[PDB]
Amino acid sequence: AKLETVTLGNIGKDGKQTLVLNPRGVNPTNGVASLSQAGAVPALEKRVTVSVSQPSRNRKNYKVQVKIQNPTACTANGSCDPSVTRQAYADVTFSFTQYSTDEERAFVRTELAALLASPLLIDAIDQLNPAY
Amino acid sequence: AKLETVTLGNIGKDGKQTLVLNPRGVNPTNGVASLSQAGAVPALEKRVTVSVSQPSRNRKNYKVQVKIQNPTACTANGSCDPSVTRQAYADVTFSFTQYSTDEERAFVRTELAALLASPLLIDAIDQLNPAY
Amino acid sequence: AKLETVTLGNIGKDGKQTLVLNPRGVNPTNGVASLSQAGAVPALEKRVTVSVSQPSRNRKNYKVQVKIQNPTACTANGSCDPSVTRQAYADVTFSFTQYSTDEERAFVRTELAALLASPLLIDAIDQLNPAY
Amino acid sequence: AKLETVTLGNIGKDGKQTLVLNPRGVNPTNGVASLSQAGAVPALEKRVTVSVSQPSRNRKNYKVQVKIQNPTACTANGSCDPSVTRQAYADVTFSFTQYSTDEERAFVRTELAALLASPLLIDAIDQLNPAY
Amino acid sequence: AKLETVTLGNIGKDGKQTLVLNPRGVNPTNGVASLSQAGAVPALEKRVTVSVSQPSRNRKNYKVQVKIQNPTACTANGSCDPSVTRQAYADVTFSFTQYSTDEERAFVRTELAALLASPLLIDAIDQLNPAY
Amino acid sequence: AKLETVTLGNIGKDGKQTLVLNPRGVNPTNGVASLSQAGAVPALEKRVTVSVSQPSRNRKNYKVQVKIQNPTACTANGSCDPSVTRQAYADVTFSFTQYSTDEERAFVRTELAALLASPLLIDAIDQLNPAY
Repeated sequence: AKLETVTLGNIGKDGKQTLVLNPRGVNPTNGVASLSQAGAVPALEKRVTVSVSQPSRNRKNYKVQVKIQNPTACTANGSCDPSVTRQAYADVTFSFTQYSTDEERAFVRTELAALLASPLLIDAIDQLNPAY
Repeated sequence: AKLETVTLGNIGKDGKQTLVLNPRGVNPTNGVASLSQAGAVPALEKRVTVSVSQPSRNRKNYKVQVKIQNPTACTANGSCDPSVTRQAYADVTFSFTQYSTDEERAFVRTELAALLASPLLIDAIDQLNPAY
Repeated sequence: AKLETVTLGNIGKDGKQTLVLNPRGVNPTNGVASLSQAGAVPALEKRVTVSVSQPSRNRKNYKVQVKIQNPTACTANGSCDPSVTRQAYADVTFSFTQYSTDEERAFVRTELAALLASPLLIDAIDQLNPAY
Repeated sequence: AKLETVTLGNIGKDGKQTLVLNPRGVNPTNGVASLSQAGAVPALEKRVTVSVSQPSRNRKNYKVQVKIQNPTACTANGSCDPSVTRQAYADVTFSFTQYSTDEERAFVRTELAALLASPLLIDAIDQLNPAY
Repeated sequence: AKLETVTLGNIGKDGKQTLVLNPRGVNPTNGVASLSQAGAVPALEKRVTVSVSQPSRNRKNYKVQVKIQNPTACTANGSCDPSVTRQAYADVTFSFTQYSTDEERAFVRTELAALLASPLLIDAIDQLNPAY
Repeated sequence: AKLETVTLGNIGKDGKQTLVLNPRGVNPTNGVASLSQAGAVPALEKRVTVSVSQPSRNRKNYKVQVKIQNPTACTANGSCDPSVTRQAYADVTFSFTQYSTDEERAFVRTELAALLASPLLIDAIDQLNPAY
């Protein structure tokens, strides 16, 4: 769709946070859309990127992929410009066949959304302990 | 957490569907837990897999990855039994720092859950048209 | 112009058919806008694509090209996912001079549309017999 | 069909122009039909060429291709015999499957004729601005 | 933002002119978008080009540049086809630091926008006499 | 014209700011006039520079160029005197032919002035979004 200003609500550990994301355009060389967290500094802000690809010479399957990049900063030692100390990464990859149905696509989409909130993935992500 | 029988609700194109995935145990060689929707034939059934890796000697980053595999079948292309005709793939990969905070991790978790429901990603996944 | 939903009417062998083509966005890498007849499966759908390129360092000629791709399917023996058996292709290529006049361009444009309806081109395309 | 004298009406940017094209024979070496703008001079005249080909050693499909070439002249540069300053080019190529149906063929034919009159292709050809 | 058709009003020496500029696409090699006022002959028409940067490995500091190229031609010399004799050129280059805030950025913009209308720059651009 | 004290109004992101730039003389070696916004510390202050050409024997094409340099500083790191951390750069270059007309020159001038306020440049400069 249009690269609008998206606002994700009910986010965070508590679920009472929000995150505002203004559009950042596409990259006409990479063919990848990007948008960034509504923050002052481009270096400090989190970003997410979405891309869809037509089939080609490698494989003739459709593939869409989103990336997330959330850095964090410190102020006490540089006391002037906060610098990034560590980052947090996220990357998905969807791949459907040329004969994939519309419903097949949405099912895998909400399955991931619901799978991101299941008790199993809570300790898999936040406490980082596997299924046992 | 514990490998119980997870049931995802509010799933599908409509958003009023459900998918049940009973546990199938862990694979202590691959280090991947796996669980699948209970189906007759092993090839036909839906499946998802979760895995976490501690920082080894090669790379000192934490990495957790979940995969989704939804096949589709037909009862009339092979005029006796059902054959798998097409596939649908999904897999995410998160990677946080050794000094990463607990809340940072959950933020990337709910951000992806909400990002999978934003109007923009609907057309990226369901209609497969980039942001324009 | 703007990437609108284009609808060609009074189309077909009889000339009393219609074809609806919704926009599907642009591809900033290929430099091609594309739009397709709205269908469930991407492989089944009809498609048309328009592209213009300005004269660069390679060649100092203007060139605009539209492609047409109409597949056909079968609902039998598979009766689950219809498969595309054969296709029908169309591709034009216009190239005018950098100093070409506005009127020159439209004349070649309406000439092609009118030439597509001349008695001669009907039997060249529909009856597949050369001029003899 | 027969190589008759075709006359395209309702032509040009204005839309109330006409163009008369007498038959010009075929090219018995290239196997391509040709016909030319009704006028005194062979160099000055606009021309179009139509060709249909049976399947052979390269590919076992069918291909029909028409070209349009409209040059333009000036009298003052040589004040005696007008010389061509620039040209205007048009080239289509249709290719249907060996198993193609009659109705499919005309459908791709009228689609291009109607596509040549849709607002979108007007600004792509006359103002040379892509779909946006 | 998105490449729409922008129309500048209150323009020119008089201040009672207007200029309409349709989009002309991107250059995936140069990474620069371009758009031009719709004119009869492509050579005579005005055009302007916009380009920004994105986070890569070479330089993380941003640079944005817009170019203006307004040519003019003469017709009465050969009564064949008017030729472009001279142009008028303009290019800006903004470059902000990686840690630059949005509010800082707009200030440099409106400073330049207002500076283009200040009495001092009036005589530097229109009358071509220096500040002394 | 003469280097007076220029004051730009209706400036900034909001459009409700103003910027005063007092003259700071000419550069008799570089042949470039310069003037700057009167600020406390000379490094922190904004500045702009204007330069043209004059009739000499080397090349007979005129060139006028304006540059903008708006830096920004941070004070809290050395707890003594703020240092400049980042700048914002802008430079245009106009170049008209020896036979250029007065009216042609203003056209390129107001086109650039209006083009910096067009929706296309809105995301190109402030949001650093390409035309796509």
